[PDB]
Amino acid sequence: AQKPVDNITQIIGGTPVVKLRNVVDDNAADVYVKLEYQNPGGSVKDRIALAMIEKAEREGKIKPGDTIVEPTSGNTGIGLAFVCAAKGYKAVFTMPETMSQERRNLLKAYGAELVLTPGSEAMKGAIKKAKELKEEHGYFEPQQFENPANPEVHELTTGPELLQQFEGKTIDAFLAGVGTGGTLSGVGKVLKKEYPNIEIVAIEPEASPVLSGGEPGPHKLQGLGAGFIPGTLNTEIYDSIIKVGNDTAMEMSRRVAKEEGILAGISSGAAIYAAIQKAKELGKGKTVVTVLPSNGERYLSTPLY
Amino acid sequence: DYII
Repeated sequence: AQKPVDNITQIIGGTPVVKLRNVVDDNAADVYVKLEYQNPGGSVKDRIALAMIEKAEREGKIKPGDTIVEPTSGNTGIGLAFVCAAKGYKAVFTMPETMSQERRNLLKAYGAELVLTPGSEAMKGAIKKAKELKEEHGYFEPQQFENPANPEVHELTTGPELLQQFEGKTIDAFLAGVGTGGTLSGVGKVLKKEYPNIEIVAIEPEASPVLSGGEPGPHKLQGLGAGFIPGTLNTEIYDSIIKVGNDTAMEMSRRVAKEEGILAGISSGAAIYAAIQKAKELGKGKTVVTVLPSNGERYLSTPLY
Repeated sequence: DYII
């Protein structure tokens, strides 16, 4: 157990890794999952929320008490709300009015302010409004799809944690769902350096396969499928792409909760499905690693559970 | 739309 800390943000990171036992066969590679929902705010996005705020503070762009703005309906808003409460900042989020009352309650429980934009305008409307608010009011915008501190924190923390966790082992393939691409890009850089024969695999929704060259579309893999290629994604880092359908991802998340006792979100079921497909290709004795971004408790009101 |  960690010695006492003065601020909850000092416990972000250092997340555990579990080997899967039942949803993958003894004929396939070993599959390991990094539990990023064990971060204190509940998802991988604690890491980038802390990193973007700390970099802007270190560059003098913000100081405690300042207000930030970000267009987000997902885990990054929860992450930024959590970090801003812990570090003494004020957070404003823009988002379409289709966001659940419970999700709103979570951001407001950390003290954030919400600015709801027209549902018919989806994320475009929220992005437009956040830029308007930034220019009118002087708010700092973290900009999770452009800020280099996003992939950099994964290069400094998440990736090197994996190198410590797998010392004396070879990772043969690392797979990650792409939302901002920061996880895949920063972890992948660190793992490719240490394990030059590793395969790095991007995961995206079948229904919006923009990295594969297809057109954006509506999909249900929350946390993935931005519909564009983010600034924070290194499109050279991955050797291949695995597309996952809505239903396939949800069926795997249900299997993993019941058969491994690991209760994770939709994007985690997509990651595990892809990792098992890759493990079958690599066969016995090899090592496949992926990341579970968020916990199934955040999805109890969705079709997943 | 997306939830990120």
